[PDB]
Amino acid sequence: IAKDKIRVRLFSFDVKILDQSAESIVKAVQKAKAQIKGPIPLPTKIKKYTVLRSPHVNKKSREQFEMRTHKRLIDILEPTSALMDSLMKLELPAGVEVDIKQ
Amino acid sequence: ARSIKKGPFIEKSLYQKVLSSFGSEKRVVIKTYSRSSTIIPEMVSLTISVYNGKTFIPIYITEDLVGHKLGEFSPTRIFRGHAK
Amino acid sequence: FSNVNLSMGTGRRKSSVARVYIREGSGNIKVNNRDFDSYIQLENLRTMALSPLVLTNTLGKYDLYINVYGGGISGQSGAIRHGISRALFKLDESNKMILRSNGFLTRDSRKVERKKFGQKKARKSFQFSKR
Amino acid sequence: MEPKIQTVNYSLNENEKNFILKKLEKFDTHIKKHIDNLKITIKKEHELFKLDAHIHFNWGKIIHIREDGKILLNLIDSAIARLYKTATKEKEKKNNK
Amino acid sequence: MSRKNKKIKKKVFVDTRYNSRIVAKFANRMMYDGKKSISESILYSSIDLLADKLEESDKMAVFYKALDNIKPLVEVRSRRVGGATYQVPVEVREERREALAMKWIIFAARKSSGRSMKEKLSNELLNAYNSTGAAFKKKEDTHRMAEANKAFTHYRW
Amino acid sequence: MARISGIDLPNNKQLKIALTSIYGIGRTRALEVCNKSSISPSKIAKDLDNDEVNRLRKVIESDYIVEGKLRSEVAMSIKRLMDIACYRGVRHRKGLPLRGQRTKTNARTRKGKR
Amino acid sequence: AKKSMIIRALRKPKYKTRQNNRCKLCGRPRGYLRDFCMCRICFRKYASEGLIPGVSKSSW
RNA sequence: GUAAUGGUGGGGACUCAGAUAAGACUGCCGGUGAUAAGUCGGAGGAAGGUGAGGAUGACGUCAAAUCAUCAUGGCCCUUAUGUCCUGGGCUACACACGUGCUACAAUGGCCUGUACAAAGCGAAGCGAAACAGUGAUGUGAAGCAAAACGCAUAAAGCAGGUCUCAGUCCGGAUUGAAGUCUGAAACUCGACUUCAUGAAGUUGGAAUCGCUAGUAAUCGUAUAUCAGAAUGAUACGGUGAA
Ligand SMILES: [Zn+2]
Repeated sequence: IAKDKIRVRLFSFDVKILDQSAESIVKAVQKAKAQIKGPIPLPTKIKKYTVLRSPHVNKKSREQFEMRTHKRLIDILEPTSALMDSLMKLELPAGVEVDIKQ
Repeated sequence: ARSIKKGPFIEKSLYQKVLSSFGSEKRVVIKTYSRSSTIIPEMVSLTISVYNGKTFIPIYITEDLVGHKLGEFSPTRIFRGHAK
Repeated sequence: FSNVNLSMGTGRRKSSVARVYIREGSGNIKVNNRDFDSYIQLENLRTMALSPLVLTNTLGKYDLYINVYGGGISGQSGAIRHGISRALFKLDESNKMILRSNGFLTRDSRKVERKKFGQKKARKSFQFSKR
Repeated sequence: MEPKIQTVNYSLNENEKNFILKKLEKFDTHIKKHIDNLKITIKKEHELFKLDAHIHFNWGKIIHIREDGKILLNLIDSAIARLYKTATKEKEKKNNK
Repeated sequence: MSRKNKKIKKKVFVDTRYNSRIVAKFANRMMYDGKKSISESILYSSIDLLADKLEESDKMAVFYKALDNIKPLVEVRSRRVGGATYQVPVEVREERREALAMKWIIFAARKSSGRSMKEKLSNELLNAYNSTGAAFKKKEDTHRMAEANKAFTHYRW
Repeated sequence: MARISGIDLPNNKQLKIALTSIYGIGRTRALEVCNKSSISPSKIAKDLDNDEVNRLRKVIESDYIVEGKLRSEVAMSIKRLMDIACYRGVRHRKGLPLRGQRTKTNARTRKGKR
Repeated sequence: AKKSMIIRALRKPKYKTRQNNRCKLCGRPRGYLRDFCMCRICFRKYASEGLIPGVSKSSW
């Protein structure tokens, strides 16, 4: 299969900056000249909350909200120490977060 | 209906009060709050006044009271047998 | 990678999805690695499923394989019906008019509603009892 | 059916309770055989009384009456009289043939 | 008020035993609880039992005729003019004919006394075939009740 | 037309169900009685001979407590709680629910008819 | 809410069965939400204003 | 790989997941309509006349609800109406009304074998394989911050045996005995299991409620609050009409 892979999961609330960080990372690694497996989209996680509207009796009337989490995945072939160091060194706009496994 | 592996429940303060009464020949009344304490067979033949939230209701404990709880014999709300 | 399956299609229903594979043969049907008759136990639903073939007078000369999941028994029957229709279309343009005449190309976008707050169900409401 | 007298933030003198009953026997000669329920809610909210009478008819009609007053006896007199008159009006609605 | 309802489904002409819509409609009227398979099995077994109680090969024929022996012609619909309610006769439509028939057989069979499922319904079906029983009684009752009140037939609006 | 423990069973009834007519016997323990005296539960309570029913009565008053004694110490248990003046005892005394049910709207299967 | 009740909820009980969660913004003892640690009314107000990231209106 | 598992090596074909786009706008055709606006059918098309559902609720009304979520004018208490704890109580009854669940039974009850889902949840939390146990559950720890594993072999259904219109193998309330789990504690005042106990109830008067299609109807599943405890509430799918 492969000697080892770097599994990096991108978590965000916002699709735009999540995507932006995704191409930022893919460009950053192709600069380092490594073969890459495609940014693969994981299912979005939706948590729906239903709350009352009035601060008192009125029960038939309510309101619904979501929290939406968007997830992407990157796989890195043939891990390199310099490649991992650069990945950890990369700075990142707020709202998109990274999880790394060797 | 506790598990067997837990054994009966008796509060510790009530339990060493029971031991002190057991080592005393005087059969003094014990006033208590822990209605949830099980009647352990050792403490048969005592007199305990349990608090039902208003007053201390007394009981003489016989052998057959064993296995119950203290609150079982101190009524907490009174009905006058008529709803008027 | 023989690609013996000459054509392939997909079909959907309430919440079920089926993948259909046309092969050369005597018309045998294989569903989820099980016999078609043993899988779809209701002969009604089996006739339901085989209706596109009887209409396109092609049963008995093409073998079928089906990989179907989701939905209930009726949903899966409808899904495989739709898959057969789409596979026949992918095979031949000649069957297009008759299949569309029977409505086998337009699939039942009809799906279950969602429950709404203040309602016991999608449309049922709580009892009023005004008196 | 027999009438349901409810009260909020107030205490029923037996005088006023049987006053209400004495005003309500007007129904059980003419109207009782035509109604499902007759509720009378008394409230005492702004140093005044608020009365809500309510009647349901056997043919799907619903009568409601809301009033305010200062003295319970006077308020009950006016409200019950209005209720009885509106009930008579609806009965005649239907029986006009 | 906004009439001309959307076109009915009508696509269920049961492709299981007879390619006939009327059997499908009868099974649908039979349904309790949302159990189409149970209804289909009961109806198939019961009509088979009827066809061998009368010993004919063609079951469609006997089933259809036992229906048509109950399908009514003129029914009573109530209107009211000038504070006077009149039970005017009016000619039913064909769809309502099958509906009233099937409803009457189903009600009589369900409320009858019997041992079992297809037992009750086959028994009622042959009673209808022979033009006797609760269903036929109800049909003729509606017929000649409408006929006993034919004076108001000029109120067909 | 066998009689066990004073109760003679309806001959028309499937015997695994017929024994349930004996107080202290329910469906499950009727099943143990059948498979423990080695009589097919499907055999009717009419075609039963005498030696095997002697076997059943052996089983019954060997392993189980039946209407007489069962009534005896259920009444004994009730009176034991009732004379000792416990909550449950005085509850039995009054005629009100024991396990802590509502006693304002839905307690008249014990309270009786309204 | 009652500030003393807020502080007692914050403090350590004799055991966890003695302590109940409260909206520590307003101290409402109930209507609580664990994901946000605050009551339904505080949640509605602040999510409506957009002060709770990630929480928007739900069309179903 | 003998299993059970795409399980293993493999493979982008498909489903699928999620980003970016196309697509349905009376666009086109016929009839009618004041040359109109509109309107009834037809073609194409997954979708046709707002496709279906949700979100979105004008000026104002009812001195409508909330000082008890918060904020707040005035008034009021200041070893008190404040505050720490123990226990009781919010679970009290001759009664009346409203909301639901389970039934009254044959489109069914019970026994055995077998088949098909979706949406969700897991960090003091999920907790598997197995074994003990009729059972509630117990010992154990694999795997997992999880479209990776676990909750979780969904139930109606189907294939057989049995019941025979019987207050019944229908109904499971009520009580007795012995257990399970939670936590320091569950007697008043928890849930669940095993065994017995087997009541009312024969489709319910006047009157009244919900619903136009995946809708009623019914069958299960999941979540929120939560140490523990839902027939309520929120959400999901199965069968599926008139
Ligand atoms: Zn708050």
